[PDB]
Amino acid sequence: DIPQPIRGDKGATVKIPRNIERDRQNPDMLVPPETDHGTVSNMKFSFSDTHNRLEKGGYAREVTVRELPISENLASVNMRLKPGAIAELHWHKEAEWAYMIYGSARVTIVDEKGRSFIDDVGEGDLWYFPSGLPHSIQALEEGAEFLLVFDDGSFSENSTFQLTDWLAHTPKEVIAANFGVTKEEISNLPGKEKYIFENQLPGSLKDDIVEGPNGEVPYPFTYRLLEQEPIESEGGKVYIADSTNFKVSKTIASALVTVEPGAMRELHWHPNTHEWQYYISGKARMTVFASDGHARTFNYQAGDVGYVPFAMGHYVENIGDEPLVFLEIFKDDHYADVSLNQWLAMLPETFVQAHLDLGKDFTDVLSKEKHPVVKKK
Amino acid sequence: DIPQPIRGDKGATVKIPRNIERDRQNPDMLVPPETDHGTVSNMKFSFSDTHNRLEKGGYAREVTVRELPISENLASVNMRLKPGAIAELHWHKEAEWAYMIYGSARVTIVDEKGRSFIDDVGEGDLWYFPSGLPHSIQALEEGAEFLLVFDDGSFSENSTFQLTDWLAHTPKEVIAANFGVTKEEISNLPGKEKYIFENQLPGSLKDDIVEGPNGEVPYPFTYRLLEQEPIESEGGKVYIADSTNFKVSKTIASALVTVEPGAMRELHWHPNTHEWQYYISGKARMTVFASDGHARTFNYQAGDVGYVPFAMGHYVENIGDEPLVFLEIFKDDHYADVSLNQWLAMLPETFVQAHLDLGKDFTDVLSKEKHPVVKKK
Amino acid sequence: DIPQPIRGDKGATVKIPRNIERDRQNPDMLVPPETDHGTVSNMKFSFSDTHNRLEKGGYAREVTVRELPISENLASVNMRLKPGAIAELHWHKEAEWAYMIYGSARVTIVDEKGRSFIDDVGEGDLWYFPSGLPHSIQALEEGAEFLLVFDDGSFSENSTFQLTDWLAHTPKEVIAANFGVTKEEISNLPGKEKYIFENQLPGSLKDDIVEGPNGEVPYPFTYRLLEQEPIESEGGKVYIADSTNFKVSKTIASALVTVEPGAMRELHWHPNTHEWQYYISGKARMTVFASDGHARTFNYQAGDVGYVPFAMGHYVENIGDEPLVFLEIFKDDHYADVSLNQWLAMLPETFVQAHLDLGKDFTDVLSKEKHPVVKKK
Amino acid sequence: DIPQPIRGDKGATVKIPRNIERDRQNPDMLVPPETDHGTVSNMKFSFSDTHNRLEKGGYAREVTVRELPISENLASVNMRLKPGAIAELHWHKEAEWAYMIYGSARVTIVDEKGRSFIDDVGEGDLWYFPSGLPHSIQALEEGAEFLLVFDDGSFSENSTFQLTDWLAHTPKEVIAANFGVTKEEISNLPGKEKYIFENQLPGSLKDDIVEGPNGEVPYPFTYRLLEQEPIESEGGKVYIADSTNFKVSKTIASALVTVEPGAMRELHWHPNTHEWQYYISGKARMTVFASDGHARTFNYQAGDVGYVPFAMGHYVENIGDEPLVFLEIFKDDHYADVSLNQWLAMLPETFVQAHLDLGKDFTDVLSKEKHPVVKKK
Amino acid sequence: DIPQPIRGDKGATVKIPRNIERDRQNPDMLVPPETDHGTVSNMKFSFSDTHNRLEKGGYAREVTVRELPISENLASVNMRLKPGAIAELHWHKEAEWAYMIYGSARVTIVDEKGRSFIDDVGEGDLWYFPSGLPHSIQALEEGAEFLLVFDDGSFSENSTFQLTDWLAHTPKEVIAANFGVTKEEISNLPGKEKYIFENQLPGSLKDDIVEGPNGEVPYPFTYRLLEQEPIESEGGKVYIADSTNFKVSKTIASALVTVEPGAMRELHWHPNTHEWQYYISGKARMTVFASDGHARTFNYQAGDVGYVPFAMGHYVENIGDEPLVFLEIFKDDHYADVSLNQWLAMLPETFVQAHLDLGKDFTDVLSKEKHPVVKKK
Ligand SMILES: [Mn+2]
Ligand SMILES: [Mn+2]
Ligand SMILES: [Mn+2]
Ligand SMILES: [Mn+2]
Ligand SMILES: [Mn+2]
Ligand SMILES: [Mn+2]
Ligand SMILES: [Mn+2]
Ligand SMILES: [Mn+2]
Ligand SMILES: [Mn+2]
Ligand SMILES: [Mn+2]
Repeated sequence: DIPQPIRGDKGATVKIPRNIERDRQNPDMLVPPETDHGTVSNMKFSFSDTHNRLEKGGYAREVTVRELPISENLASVNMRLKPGAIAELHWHKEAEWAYMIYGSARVTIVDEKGRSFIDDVGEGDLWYFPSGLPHSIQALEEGAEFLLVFDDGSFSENSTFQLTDWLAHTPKEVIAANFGVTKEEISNLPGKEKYIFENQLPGSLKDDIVEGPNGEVPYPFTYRLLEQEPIESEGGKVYIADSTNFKVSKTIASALVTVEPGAMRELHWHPNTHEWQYYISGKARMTVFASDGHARTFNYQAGDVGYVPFAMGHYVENIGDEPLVFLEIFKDDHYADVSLNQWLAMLPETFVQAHLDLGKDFTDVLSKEKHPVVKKK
Repeated sequence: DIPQPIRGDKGATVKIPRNIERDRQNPDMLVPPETDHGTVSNMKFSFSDTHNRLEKGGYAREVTVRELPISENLASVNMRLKPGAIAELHWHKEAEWAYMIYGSARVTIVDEKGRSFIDDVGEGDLWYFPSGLPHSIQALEEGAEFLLVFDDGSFSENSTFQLTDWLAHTPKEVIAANFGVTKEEISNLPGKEKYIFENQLPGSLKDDIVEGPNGEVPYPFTYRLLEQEPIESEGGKVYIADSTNFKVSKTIASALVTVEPGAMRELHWHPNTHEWQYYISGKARMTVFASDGHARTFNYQAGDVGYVPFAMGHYVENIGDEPLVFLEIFKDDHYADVSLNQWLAMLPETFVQAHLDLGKDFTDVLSKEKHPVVKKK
Repeated sequence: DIPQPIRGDKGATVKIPRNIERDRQNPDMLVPPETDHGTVSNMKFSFSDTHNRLEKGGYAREVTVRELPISENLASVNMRLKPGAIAELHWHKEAEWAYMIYGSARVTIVDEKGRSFIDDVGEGDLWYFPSGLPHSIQALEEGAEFLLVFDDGSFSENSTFQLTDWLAHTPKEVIAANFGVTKEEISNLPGKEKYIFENQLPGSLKDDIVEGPNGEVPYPFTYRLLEQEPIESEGGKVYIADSTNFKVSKTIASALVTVEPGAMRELHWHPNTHEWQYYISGKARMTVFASDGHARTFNYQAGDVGYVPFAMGHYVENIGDEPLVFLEIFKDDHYADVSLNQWLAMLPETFVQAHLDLGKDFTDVLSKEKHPVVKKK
Repeated sequence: DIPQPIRGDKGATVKIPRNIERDRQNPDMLVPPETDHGTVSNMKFSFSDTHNRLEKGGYAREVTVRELPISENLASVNMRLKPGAIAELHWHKEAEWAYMIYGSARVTIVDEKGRSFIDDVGEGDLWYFPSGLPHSIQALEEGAEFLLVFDDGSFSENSTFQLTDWLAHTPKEVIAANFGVTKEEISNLPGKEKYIFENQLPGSLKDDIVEGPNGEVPYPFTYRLLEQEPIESEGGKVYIADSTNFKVSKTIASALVTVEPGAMRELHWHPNTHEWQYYISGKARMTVFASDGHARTFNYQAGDVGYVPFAMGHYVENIGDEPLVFLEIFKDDHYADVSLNQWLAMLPETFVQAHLDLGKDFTDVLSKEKHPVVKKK
Repeated sequence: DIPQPIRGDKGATVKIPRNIERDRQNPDMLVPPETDHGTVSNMKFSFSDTHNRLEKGGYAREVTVRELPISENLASVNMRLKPGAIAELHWHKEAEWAYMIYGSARVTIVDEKGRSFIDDVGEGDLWYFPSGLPHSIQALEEGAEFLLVFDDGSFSENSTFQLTDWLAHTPKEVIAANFGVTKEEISNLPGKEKYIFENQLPGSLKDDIVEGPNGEVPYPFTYRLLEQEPIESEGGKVYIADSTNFKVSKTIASALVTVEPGAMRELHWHPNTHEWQYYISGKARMTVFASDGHARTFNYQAGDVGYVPFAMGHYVENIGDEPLVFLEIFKDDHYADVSLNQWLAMLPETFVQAHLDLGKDFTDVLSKEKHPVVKKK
């Protein structure tokens, strides 16, 4: 049918030309809970509503502070590579964090002591490249599509330095002097950046490993998130990766969350920092509790970025038949949450009762174990 | 079918879960012109992607700097009233400008000399309420749905002062003293705001006109935009309303633009200030030329807000079968544009030729008359 | 007695060491109306709580953004001169506005065309010196104590340029060259500023008038506020001085307000800009209505600066036996207010009734004439 | 008598209506040392000059950047609870630090691992609640009045999240799903926040301790400041509590200072960060030395907040007959000071003499041991 | 010889490697007047110390806020064109003001009503192009070198929109539709900007004038500054051009100043706004008096930009044998100054004497006529 912003005796039919397909995706925005109140900033933006930069060998589109202004500390890139295609050797002002959603890829990175790291990354794997360290991505046989997160919301063209772009704007005589070659031996250098470019598939990973006088890097730059044992509860799983287990990831803590049909990520908040969200599949709604009687509900599905400012109360409820899969991202050295249930469960029962105007029949259902995802009884 | 971000040999199929209905609405974002280049801020946001505040008698949803951060100087409200329903007497820090898209309404406003203005507004009419002057809107027999524009992008709950809210937070003894009544005579005052509320239809407009010791207001607060003679050209019309014809509208200049199927709003820019857009019906694309090799194309349809920062080059092309109807809004005392065609038409032909690397065959097609909307030959 | 923050069954006795004399001055702050709600910035500061700069011949103390941070656009100086004492010839980045509260003084000012203005100012007179134009103040036989207002809240030592300070930090050879004199003829120039200094009383004003080749100034720099006919109403008078009557005062509009015992400055707001207040004598309370259910009541007496941010609702009620005398100051070319009474009086009565949930018995007491000050019936 | 701003031959009698009781409290502001010079921001504000929020069971008033703009990093709340009364379970964006000035209270706090801490706090005890961790305060038999300090000067209503407010703006169906209950079992939930509310006295502390599967917290959230051995010197004591002894207090370092009649907190500065002051009882003056010939003297008594910007020179002298008791507060993991005496005492004597233009008769009185508080010889 | 920073018994020889040629150009910076005191921002920058952008047909180098951070409101370009060479048709966010120092040029500009202006400009002529209006410059037979001033200090690549750059980043199909041509008829359009490009000399100015349906522009865009009668005084001339005589120049007021050897621009200040300076030839020193005992002397010669913040006291003294020629630039609709001499000359003589501690022998030399430039008696 045709949705209308009516809730009981409130609201009215839309009477001007309108976007029906969007209203359908936003049932809880066109028809908000009656508990929503006050000005709350937009916490929702679709990658689908951004310009897609297409190159020979793939593409990349971004969600930044310029699209989603609440997220000042974090931005993201959706990047795709065809098989063998290269994200040209480069470096960033920001640290880079990544989730491999589709395919596989080979990454290189050399650190500030000349030590190198070359590894293959598959679906559910992460990498984290500390700011300023140069790296690359090349897709294997299947290609690769992955989500990148940068720890500055301002990420732009000015955040990225490209190998060939550097050389293109360096005097030919300097380059020649820097390397001990003639200017002729380097006249074939590219005139502009490459960015993404087609290439033959690499060979085996062991034939690529470069030996060096400086040692192996002390900590790997990749992590196998789905090979960990997840916090498994009633209606889903949660895999955490922060600087306590994925050592190099000092500025990005993360959790992959799976919410079964009829389940929810429980009511909680984060006592450490802002949450940045990516919705990989499924459909959700979330209400952000913004303090002082302010609360706003947003709708989410695949391709959406979401956001919860520091310490605001929230939940994320699956409102579809598929499983709901999303990322929670935090610019911090650690994951942390406080569970509404567990909090209240560890207080004297009559104290909780005096607060809530409810009886023993409520407090008996509180649990002292944190269940991040719960199935509807 | 199923769109893919491919243009010739560039781009690739999307491989992760995605928003197909959005990709379909954004053909030129998923598959951008090859002429687009560089970082350009988001200039596009749908009212459909905002929380709708539903009340008994209507609703109101907003697009502000918190949704669309490029637009710092201007925000907007989509407001709907059921028949007889009242937008409670109130005032703003911002000036308010409005387009009646559907229905009709009665407005009141009293100015700083105690003079009052009560008028009815119909489809295609505007009003403009200078900052701080109190006003109201009540819908007539058909109801009313209209677009409001406020001349600060920061518009929020803190921009609006409500009659009953004031009285609710004023000591009862003060109110009584202020009016010369007992506290009992006013115990029935509402405890909270009304905002929007159901009410009986007003009677005739002449029975509402209040006579006063202070005179009629020197300039009306409403304007009949569609009763003007429009600049009519090949593929559409343009009705302008700025402070030169709609006198009270010192901070908002505006034009209603109609672009027939197969036509476009020509390549132009605005030498005075930023453009803010509302897409009433139809489907468009626009490329914003951002200087220094930066350009980004956006897609638009009914319910979308658009934006062109000061002096950036643009056009707006109808890409559908319906007519394209949009508003151009400027926070200024005047409308102004420079036409790429007319500009070049008023320069020596060989000068233009030396610039463009083209011949007499091009310059012969330039016109010295400004045609804001052109049909594709 | 000893005040306590108790209102009915709310609040409690203070139990820690406390400032009793302050609590006594703040009855409505220690015990706020029950209608006050939410965070509202401090709108109250006493000159008594500022460092007094004492010089031979007088003193000067200031209230600025650094004391009262809400007032970003306006600051003030309380300045005192003993008889004959001079506020050393100087100039400011800010425009200067002044109320002579006590005594009399002679002012000089020379404008950008070399034209001079020398006049005497008495109690209730004003002056306004446009930014950057040099001026002086010298107290007559009685001395002089007056309030200065500068149209930047940031006013500081860096706002003021002093005649002798300039010459003290200009090379002696330059000064000599500038004037056509020897360095010896100027060795007696002061080594530091004077700021305020003792001096003999001037003679008659006519013997001081300097004739020049450039004409009289087109508009006087002083104004006799109390010689105007005031808007006189039931419980007080109001004398306005803005750029419409006091021509040179382009950036400062002002009103002297007198509220008799048992009267109030009515419920109103200002649709143009922020209000800055100085309480000359008497005792007041005011509630600032800050929108969205925010309101805070402040207490005022002689020596206090007050403030009402743009468009916020307020009233000012005399809560003492003496008359209440205060200044309302606006950084604008004009005074403007909207009266709650007059506003509602110029709307259809049943409309007002539908808003307020009250009957004909209320609307009959509304008046279409603006009475800025009302006596309690 | 009646104070006047006269110092020798400087200054003059006040001639306009004035605040005598304030002038009396500010002897060194109305009549500043002759050594004071230049623009120095206000470093003084009384809680008495703030709006007191009264609730059933107590009250709370605040001093923030909006009252005292120099203190951007720190704000404070004066909070009072009647016996048994509860500061409703809540959490903050800021870390919270507290001094129990009067009475006693029970606090709860649950940390990010589900571990709980319930303890009683008495006069001279502190607590520190890290940002985002939920907590409560309930007053015991005597009630409780205490000073809270938050490590952001911007503290406002938007800093606090309340248990019942969250639930009031969360969809009833979500809450029910989150807990595994029917909507009926929770229809009695409060509709608005509680904030502070009357309640029966708790029982014994041991009967409240909640056991849990997660362990005891690794570090207590309270500290017995007055049970420490203080740095005792001639004219007073100083008890320090920073993150080196009160482990959890990472963002707040503090010292309780006692200055006997005729003594002073010596001339010193802080090489680490800004100082924030609360004057619990007694009367002081302090001169802040602001560099480059800038210095301003302020007066303090019970209820005043004071402030010394990073590294500025100061002393705090008791100017009354009672003992002077104040708090020094630093947003840092450690307390640190540099003593003018000890500094000079550890330099070669002739070096110090060459600097000060004084002899062996001065340097002989320097001491190498830091005496924070000295009695006037 | 070899300069040293010694003044009497102050300073010392430089002992580290140093820039001798710079020290020689800065006698009053290496050896400042003894009257200079305190922190004053840099007010001096040489175009010689900026990167020169060289193109086929000329060059252009800039001084902006990024070079000279005090000048936030104004920036400048030094631009050179070889004979016949074109500054490609373009437009700016900023208004543009220009002084033709060498050669001659033809300018075009079309305004917002389609009206065109084509004129030739010679040495000492100005033009002013209002923001956003498109224009061009082409050098005549002699070439042309001129100073451009833009009324935003932030001027950068993002301030300029270029004709060919626009078309290069506009879809070919849009351009074709916009003009009514095939895509083939426009395949020769340039792929990148031109910026500056070689070209044949134009013919006569009358053969270039384009007639149009819209009328002549109401006010010319050029001005013959040196054909005016200058304010001629003892040691030099001053030609003013502001919006009172050069009508279109609403945002830029200007004066060309000539100071003979042994003369100076007198001690004065500007009561309206900041001064921006360009030193065309000669050598100067200036002391900026910054208030509150702050003053700093700077040295200037050909190619230097100088700056005096609003209302600061200054003079500009020729310290060389050639005449000194500089521009004074103000972002305002009018030129205005206050003369130290004339100011004091229009005050009662004994008043001036009481201020300065000097006698009739001084005041007798004051003049009531403003002489902007004075020769050393
Ligand atoms: Mn990267
Ligand atoms: Mn979360
Ligand atoms: Mn409105
Ligand atoms: Mn446009
Ligand atoms: Mn002054
Ligand atoms: Mn007012
Ligand atoms: Mn708390
Ligand atoms: Mn200290
Ligand atoms: Mn230009
Ligand atoms: Mn000047």
